[PDB]
Amino acid sequence: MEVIELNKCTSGQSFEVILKPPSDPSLEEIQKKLEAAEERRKYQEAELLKHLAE
Amino acid sequence: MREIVHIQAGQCGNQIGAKFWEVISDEHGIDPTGSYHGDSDLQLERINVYYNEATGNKYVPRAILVDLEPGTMDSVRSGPFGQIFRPDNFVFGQSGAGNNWAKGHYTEGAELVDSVLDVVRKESESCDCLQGFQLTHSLGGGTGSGMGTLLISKIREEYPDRIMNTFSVMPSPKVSDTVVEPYNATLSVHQLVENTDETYCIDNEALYDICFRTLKLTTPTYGDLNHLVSATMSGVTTCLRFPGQLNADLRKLAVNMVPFPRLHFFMPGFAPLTSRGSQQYRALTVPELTQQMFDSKNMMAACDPRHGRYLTVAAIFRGRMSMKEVDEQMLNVQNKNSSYFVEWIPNNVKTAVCDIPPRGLKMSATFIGNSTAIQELFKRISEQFTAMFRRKAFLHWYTGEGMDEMEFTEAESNMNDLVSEYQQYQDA
Amino acid sequence: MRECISIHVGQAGVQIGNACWELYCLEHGIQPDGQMPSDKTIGGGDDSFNTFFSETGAGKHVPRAVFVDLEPTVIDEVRTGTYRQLFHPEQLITGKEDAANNYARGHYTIGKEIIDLVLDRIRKLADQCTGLQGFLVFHSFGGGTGSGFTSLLMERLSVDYGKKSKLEFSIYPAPQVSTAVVEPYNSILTTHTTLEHSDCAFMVDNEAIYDICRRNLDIERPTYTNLNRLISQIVSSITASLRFDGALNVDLTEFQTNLVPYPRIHFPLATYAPVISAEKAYHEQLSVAEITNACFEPANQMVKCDPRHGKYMACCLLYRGDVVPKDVNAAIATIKTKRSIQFVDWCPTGFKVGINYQPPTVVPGGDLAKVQRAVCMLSNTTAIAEAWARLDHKFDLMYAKRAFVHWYVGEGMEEGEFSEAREDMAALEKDYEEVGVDS
Amino acid sequence: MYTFVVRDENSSVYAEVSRLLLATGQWKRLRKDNPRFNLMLGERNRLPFGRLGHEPGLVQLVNYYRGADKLCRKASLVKLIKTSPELSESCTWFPESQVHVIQKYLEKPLLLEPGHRKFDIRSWVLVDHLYNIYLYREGVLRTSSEPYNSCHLTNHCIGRYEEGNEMFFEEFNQYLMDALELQIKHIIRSCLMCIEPAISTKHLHYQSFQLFGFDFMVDEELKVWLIEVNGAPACAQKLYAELCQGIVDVAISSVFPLASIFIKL
Ligand SMILES: CC[C@H](/C=C(/C)[C@@H]1C[C@@H](OC)C[C@H](O)C(C)(C)[C@@]2(O)O[C@@H](C[C@@H](OC)[C@H](O)C(=O)O1)C[C@@H](OC)[C@H]2O)CO
Ligand SMILES: Nc1nc2c(ncn2[C@@H]2O[C@H](COP(=O)(O)OP(=O)(O)OP(=O)(O)O)[C@@H](O)[C@H]2O)c(=O)[nH]1
Ligand SMILES: Nc1ncnc2c1ncn2[C@@H]1O[C@H](COP(=O)(O)OP(=O)(O)CP(=O)(O)O)[C@@H](O)[C@H]1O
Ligand SMILES: Nc1nc2c(ncn2[C@@H]2O[C@H](COP(=O)(O)OP(=O)(O)O)[C@@H](O)[C@H]2O)c(=O)[nH]1
Ligand SMILES: [Ca+2]
Ligand SMILES: [Mg+2]
Ligand SMILES: [Mg+2]
Repeated sequence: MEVIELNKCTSGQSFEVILKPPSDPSLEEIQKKLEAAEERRKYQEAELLKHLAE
Repeated sequence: MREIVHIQAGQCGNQIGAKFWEVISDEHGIDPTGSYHGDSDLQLERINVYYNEATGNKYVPRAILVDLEPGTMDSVRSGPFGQIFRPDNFVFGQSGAGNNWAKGHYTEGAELVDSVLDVVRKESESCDCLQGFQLTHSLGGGTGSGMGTLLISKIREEYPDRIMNTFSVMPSPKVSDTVVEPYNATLSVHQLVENTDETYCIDNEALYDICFRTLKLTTPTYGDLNHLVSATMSGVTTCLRFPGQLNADLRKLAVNMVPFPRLHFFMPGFAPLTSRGSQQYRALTVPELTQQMFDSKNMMAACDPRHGRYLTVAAIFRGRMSMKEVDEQMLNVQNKNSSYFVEWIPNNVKTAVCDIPPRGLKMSATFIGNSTAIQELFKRISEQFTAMFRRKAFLHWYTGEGMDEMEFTEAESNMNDLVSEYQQYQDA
Repeated sequence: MRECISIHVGQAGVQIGNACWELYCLEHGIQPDGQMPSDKTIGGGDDSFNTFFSETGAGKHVPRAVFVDLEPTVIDEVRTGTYRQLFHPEQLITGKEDAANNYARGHYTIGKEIIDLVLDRIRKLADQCTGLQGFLVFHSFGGGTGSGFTSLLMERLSVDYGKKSKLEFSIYPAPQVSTAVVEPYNSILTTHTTLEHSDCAFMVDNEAIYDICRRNLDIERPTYTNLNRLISQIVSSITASLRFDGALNVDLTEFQTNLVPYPRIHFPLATYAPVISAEKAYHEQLSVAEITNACFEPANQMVKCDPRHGKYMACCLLYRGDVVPKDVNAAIATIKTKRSIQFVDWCPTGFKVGINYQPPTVVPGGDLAKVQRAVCMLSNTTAIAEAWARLDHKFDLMYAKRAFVHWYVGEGMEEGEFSEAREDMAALEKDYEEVGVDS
Repeated sequence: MYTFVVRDENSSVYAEVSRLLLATGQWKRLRKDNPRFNLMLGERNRLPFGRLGHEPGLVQLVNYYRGADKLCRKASLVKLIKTSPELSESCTWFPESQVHVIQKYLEKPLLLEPGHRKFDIRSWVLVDHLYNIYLYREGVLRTSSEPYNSCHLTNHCIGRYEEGNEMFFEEFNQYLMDALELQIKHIIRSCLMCIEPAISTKHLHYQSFQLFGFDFMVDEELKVWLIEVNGAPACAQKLYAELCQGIVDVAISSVFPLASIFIKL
């Protein structure tokens, strides 16, 4: 039961008790994915409106 | 996601529509002159979902009244809450539709539809954030069925990213006006499968049996039938009109209820079932509300839920009651009858509780089921359709309006596909 | 002094945020108008509470916080409520329509339209900082915004603030209070996309909190208000070391170094005690040994799981109130002979302990009794993977039939993302198994 | 009405257990993937312990103790017997000890005559949710039909008096009485109570019970040597009806009431 690194201040204290020792996408990439999803929405709506026009 | 635009078309559509507004005006404390007189702010919290604010604290239904003849709308204008509707929102022709889908969809209805869209557009444009649309109509006549679905198609074209919701009355021979009702219904379902996000299947067959057997009415009238409809409509829109967590807007409801786009046809139910001028003295318990709302004899689609499985269910409890009890009873039903709820959609039953009970009741519950058994309704319509179509009977009424036989064949095959698609998940 | 910005996303994130800040104000002696009598420095300072609060010339103490939601109704309650004066309007950000419980809708469709505004509002707070440590992000897994917009925001934060640490407080979905059938989808989708952007994530299962409110607070049917007050106690005890003078977990980075050896395995289990009903007229005041033993009871954990059948990588005990190191060590020593505590072989078997003399503050008229001592244990154990197994299974059931998938594809998300996300979770579950299981 | 699921079709023991429950009339068997159950008769490998006890409105139970594989895996058994403080001490009853375990061979055993044949002892041990230890009053002596060839093994893959090469306890007593009621009870509770803190579902959200098959080998001096524990044992015929009914009696019904032949260690 070794206690290491005891630190005390007026607000409280902290320490460590050891029982036993051991044995990203860029901005442009993000805009690209967002725009690809937007375009698929656009395409899907376009196909719907095409159907309705028929 | 606040404003809803309400549309009511044809005779059945306008008559149930009028009752809907009558009932929810009372619940929100709106008088027949459009002024508020309630004792709770819960009434006004979300009133903008169905009502516009005018001048002098006047509330006006965001409602559009459509018909191809003036009769039913003259009657509405004379009704108890007739003067609450905006005068300019009455749109009507003179010729009628003769119980003919083609006249509502292709000829007579086409002449009137732009003017309806003008009124729809005006309502939509002054919406802070339009949720979508709610349409009341029957499938068995000509205006509500043919022009109703024409409108839906036109609306989807201008407002493609909005939710389309319908209360659709299904015809039945037990309460029939004309023999062509299966033709009109089959043509309509075709439209509904493609162009609505959610349809409440209100079956005149089930409404009749409930009035006759359960409510012991020897001679049910359309009035008795509409009493059941307006109570159900109040119940299923409760989560949209009052503060709450679950299914609080049209799109969240669809996301919770519709796992596959075409399968969006709901079996509604209500408890306690009551006749007009009913005594209604003993309030029901939570276990009583719960057992009754789940009971097949209580469903308003004339299908047996016991023959199928629920994809999804929404339950709404109204009145002051114990939420602990409600949670217990809802878990009880599912745990004791787990086979009736598809295991591949975990926790597919969602419960809401609103403090404010409907008029005349201390406690009620509204059921909304997406059951594979709903195929029985479409199979029934398909049978009646086919008995006539095999002999080309009464087709001349439709070909005379420019329609071809092949459009009937196509409509019939699409409804058969729907039945097949429900059947494939009934055993999966 | 180094600053921390808090970010609350969606209803869950926002409502928990409000509970936390109310509590922070009570703990630091700050009134709803922002005035703080205790603070001798006016219009400035570099005290420990200045990591969460900035100051104006009028002596107003303003939270370094941003609230974001895609519909206005939840944040409207902040704008009009008790602590309306606390925040300035530009912190409180709302859109018009929500993500409808749809990750794709909050991430792709609506997220694209509001992300730049949110980031610029965040830059506004950041430019007020002399040394920004990073961000604390509060959100649900199940909501369209909490899941969809948060993962987008995290991605852009890694870009705009590459050095800064990011911590999550995440609400894991529970059917007893859930509002959507597709919550398992949103959970897996958001976890996949956020994984590489989050340094340490504190996961809270609503089921656990719900049952703790039922069994320990005698609340029949817990509301969000009940849940959030409990949650904000646990959050407070976790963030206290950044807000008060001390030497343990004093910066965001230290959370990772102390709790997270393997970057992907960054989900510490929180366990709290005691939770005592304010309604009891006779409180049996718990000792240090007692509240410390409670930390090893599944019943007190933020996620129900069994740490006996997993391995510990790290353990931190955070005490508030009348507690001395001697009694902690005596307690740890007893517990070691009565509990199944197995650490991974490449880590020391031990505890980092922090004590703050101020006993937990409670909200007046709340459900929580004031106690003389409390403890929150943070332990990176592989057992929390049980929560991923449960989630992954529900996902598997629906996805096999493609139930509800069309709602996501219709928002412009590709079906492949579903399987890319499930694979990441499959690997994540495999990583825990390698670390925690031996054969 | 109680509900349960079967996730291991091949269990001969729990096929009867399932057979017994349905016959009660107050048990409905569910699809394997239905989570709304009271009882789980689980798969042998990678049982989803993490998914139990998270169903509101349902007390759940499983027919396996998570972590008992430390006892029931030979390689695991050796480490546990060697490393654990209370089990390693006193351990005079364990022979000195893919992946393999080579362990000290008993030079000469007890030998029944006629035959000069070898045999082993399998006892059945049921542990319930309260962590009571329930030995089965009937044990099975699996025999080799061939004379000891200093045959070496009695596994059915490997019958003049012994029918199916099974001597049924009572006869053994008489042989002990002709040719020549402790060490077995001490061994069972030594192993299981050792692992108690690690596997007990005392205050868990779900509960466990498990059937174990303890295999024994006895020697010249009538000292009993334990060879391994079986996590998924099968019963001997004629003992199935009795044993399985007891499992229902004490491990299932005891938690799920309707409307002895175990010695409690
Ligand atoms: C659970 C979904 C559901 C399926 C079933 C089978 C459910 C189960 C239970 O309700 C939840 C039955 C229920 O517990 C009762 C026994 C009280 C009761 O209501 O059962 C019905 C008959 C029953 O079908 C036999 C019913 O029609 C029904 O639908 O039952 C008579 C009724 O007279 C007052 C009463 O005796 C379909 O939505
Ligand atoms: N603990 C807790 N959970 C909440 C709270 N509010 C919502 N939740 C949970 O959060 C999950 C998702 O809901 P929300 O956060 O409300 O959804 P959202 O982020 O606003 O996303 P959208 O409304 O779809 O745009 C559900 O599982 C709820 O149970 C809350 O105040 N406290
Ligand atoms: N130390 C020893 N002394 C004498 N015989 C031994 C022995 N170790 C093994 N044997 C003989 O070999 C047999 C091997 O059976 P073992 O228990 O190793 O595998 P098994 O076939 O029973 C698989 P299971 O785990 O399902 O029981 C022993 O029961 C015994 O007959
Ligand atoms: N429930 C109900 N059904 C009606 C009502 N009026 C008509 N129906 C049904 O509606 C169908 C006839 O359509 P209808 O609305 O009268 O024709 P339309 O004016 O051309 O739309 C038939 O199935 C009738 O049974 C009503 O007031 N209530
Ligand atoms: Ca200061
Ligand atoms: Mg008519
Ligand atoms: Mg929201």
